[PDB]
Amino acid sequence: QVQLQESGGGLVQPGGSLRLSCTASGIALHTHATGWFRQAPGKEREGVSCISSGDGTTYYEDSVEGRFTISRDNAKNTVYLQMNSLKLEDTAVYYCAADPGAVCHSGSYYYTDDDFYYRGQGTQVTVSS
Amino acid sequence: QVQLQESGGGLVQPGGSLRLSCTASGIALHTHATGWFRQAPGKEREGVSCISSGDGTTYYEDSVEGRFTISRDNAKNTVYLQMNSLKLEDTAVYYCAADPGAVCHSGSYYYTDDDFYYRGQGTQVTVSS
Amino acid sequence: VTNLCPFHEVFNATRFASVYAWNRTRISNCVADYSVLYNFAPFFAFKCYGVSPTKLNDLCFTNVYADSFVIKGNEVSQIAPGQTGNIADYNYKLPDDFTGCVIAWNSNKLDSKHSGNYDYWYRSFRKSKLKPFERDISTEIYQAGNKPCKGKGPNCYFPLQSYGFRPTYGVGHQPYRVVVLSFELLHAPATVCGPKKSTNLVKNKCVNFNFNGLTGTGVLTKSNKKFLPFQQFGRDIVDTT
Amino acid sequence: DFTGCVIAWNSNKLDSKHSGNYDYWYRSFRKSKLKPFERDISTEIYQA
Amino acid sequence: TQSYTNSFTRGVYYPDKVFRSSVLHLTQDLFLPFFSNVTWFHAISGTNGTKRFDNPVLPFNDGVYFASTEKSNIIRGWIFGTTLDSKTQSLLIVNNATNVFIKVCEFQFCNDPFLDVYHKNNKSWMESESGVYSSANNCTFEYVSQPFLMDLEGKQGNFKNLREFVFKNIDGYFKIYSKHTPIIGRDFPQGFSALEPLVDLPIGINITRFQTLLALNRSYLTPGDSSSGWTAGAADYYVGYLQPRTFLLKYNENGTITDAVDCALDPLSETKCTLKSFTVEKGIYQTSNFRVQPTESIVRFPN
Repeated sequence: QVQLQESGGGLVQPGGSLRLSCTASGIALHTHATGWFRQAPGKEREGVSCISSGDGTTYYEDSVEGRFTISRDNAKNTVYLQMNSLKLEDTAVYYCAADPGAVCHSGSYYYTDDDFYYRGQGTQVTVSS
Repeated sequence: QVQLQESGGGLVQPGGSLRLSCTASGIALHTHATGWFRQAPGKEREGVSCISSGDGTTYYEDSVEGRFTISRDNAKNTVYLQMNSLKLEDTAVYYCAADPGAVCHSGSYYYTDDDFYYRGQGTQVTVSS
Repeated sequence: VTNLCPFHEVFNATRFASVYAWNRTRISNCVADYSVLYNFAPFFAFKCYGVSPTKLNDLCFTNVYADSFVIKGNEVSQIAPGQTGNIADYNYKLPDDFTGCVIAWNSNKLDSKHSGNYDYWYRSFRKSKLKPFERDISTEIYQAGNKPCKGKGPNCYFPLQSYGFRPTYGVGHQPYRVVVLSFELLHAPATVCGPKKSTNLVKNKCVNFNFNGLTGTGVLTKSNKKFLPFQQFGRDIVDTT
Repeated sequence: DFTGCVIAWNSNKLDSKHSGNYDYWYRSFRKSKLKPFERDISTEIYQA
Repeated sequence: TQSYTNSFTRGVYYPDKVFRSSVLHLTQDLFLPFFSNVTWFHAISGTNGTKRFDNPVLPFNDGVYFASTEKSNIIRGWIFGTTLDSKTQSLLIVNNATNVFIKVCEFQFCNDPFLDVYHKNNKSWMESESGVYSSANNCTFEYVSQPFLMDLEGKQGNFKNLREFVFKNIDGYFKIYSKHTPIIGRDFPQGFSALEPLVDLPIGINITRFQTLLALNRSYLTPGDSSSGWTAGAADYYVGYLQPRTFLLKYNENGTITDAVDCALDPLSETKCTLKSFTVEKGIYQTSNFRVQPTESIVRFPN
């Protein structure tokens, strides 16, 4: 019923910047909680960032600290992930997923792996020289 | 003779919830207008709410309006607070106090500074573990 | 009136519904079993906001409305008159003279599953605030922008939002089973009753008596007076009972 | 059946201070209603 | 089809709950007065597909007396209400075969009842052709009980039953008083019957207009005429209008009402109301006072 579409990607070089956008058609943001998950080849999927339903409370992972900013715009109903200072090991495919309620960090529950309801197709971000 | 002990507090997380309870060891409720005060570290003590002696007349402050609520039960002889939507700078030592008669917003006299006659020991509340 | 209403089966359901279509049960012509305090539908919170709940037994009950909802833990105290909010005004409003008992379980073992529960659906967008004690079921896409909402796209938002619970979620986002026993009167429709204590009869002695509101003093004796089945009272010349 | 007069006037200036004048005690618990023109003084605990 | 007939001794009721025996009691209450005119409304348009116009609108002021002489059950139900629209609720006293549903509900449209074209003697069966409404608004008090019209069988000819009924609205409170008595070929049998109540209801809605319900598909043994006014006809539906009169009622030692007199019909009725008796001895009796009412009133103020 509800689809999620991602945009961005391309051929970024180490030291460059890029911006992904995830647009929801049916469901409403700033009442839903969305997050970003990535998958490298030969590995298992791991989250990147999350923002809850209430206001713009951001959450982040250990290897994501200080380089990756998350922002939500309720005018175009599109969440933005801004990539700064990308390193060579950051080549993966990124998925945006939404889960109603303030799902990320609600007591004794982190946003570990994938149990989100709404999914997307994903966009490939590669980085190399 | 009349002591006002507090139960609750501890370690919580932003966006969470916690419960405060002040049971009067001495004089009962529904005859004294009770209130609640908090102390940020390095900062002065400022009240958060009252409930009147008669009925359930309820007051809050500007920065805490809507998020926090107060209720009381006379059979257990206590007053209850439900903390909702906890944020970063609420970390304070919460006190419960009382004064005989309706004193919070009584004519041209609000519950300004510290005018209650009874005092409590207090519990600590911290967030963002 | 010798009838008993089993309250206990009414309150628990096999599966609680969503906000859109709950179940309202009306109770009358039964013995007022409100000693089900503390172990059924009134319990832990014991938040009887009714004006003098003990004196409501005197104002003899004409209709009882029993309801059972499930709401998130952030807005347990939102079930009170005069409060605002999108989950309050656009789901269920209460009138300013609500008289009843509204009590909330910490339903963490039965309303939460390891795979997640999606059977509770709410609204956050509506045309306007509704009248209290009214429900909407119809699912239509609201127009929240300049674009006409004739197709499934941006600026056209579905109103259905299904909450999600597991035992691993923290307090505040956990589901709470809120059950309402409301004993109000529409325009005081004094129609049916219940509380009516009766002493044992005593004959052939000078006693005080009260029969159906008629009070008096005297000696009550069995006799060969016969009444046609309509007539209840008896009277003679000079209009004495 | 009271034959007499009642006289009252405001005293905010000798019976009130900033910390609160607590020399006036108003008893609110009693076993039964008083007889006319009668006082009880005794201090015993009232359990509800 | 509006012929008028006088009602002899019909419409005397039990005003209250109390038991009396061998007394003569004066009651000031809403009664049907002795020897008053009542309206016969007919129903003859059985084969025609158009509406019969045989159920008019009557202005229901201070209680209504109703009577019927029909072996069959064509008469089933009554509509009460001020406007009979979606603005206000309306009351129904509809009767099925063995039960009564009384519903106080809002109804948007009351078009027409169902109308057949064919003959009742050809097809003497009525199977699920009673649909009056389509929409039900916000409404309560859907009371269900035993049938008012007990189907007392009438056989052997000249034994047709009489259904007497009065409807009364006092301070938001609706009272149905009724009794079923077997009679003879007299339209209004000269005689007396202590006429019992059945039911009492709390409604709370004022009533201005009312209307009657028939199985208006097919009707037989119904004669009528085009003349209106002081004429004669055969309708078997009797409607009288109550008035606040004072009556002297005779209670039997067995416990029932056996006779009643007016106190405003005749001068000797006034004598036997003042003497508290039914037998008046020979003599002269002073009953009341006369005085001449003013024809009109004048007002005269100076220049």
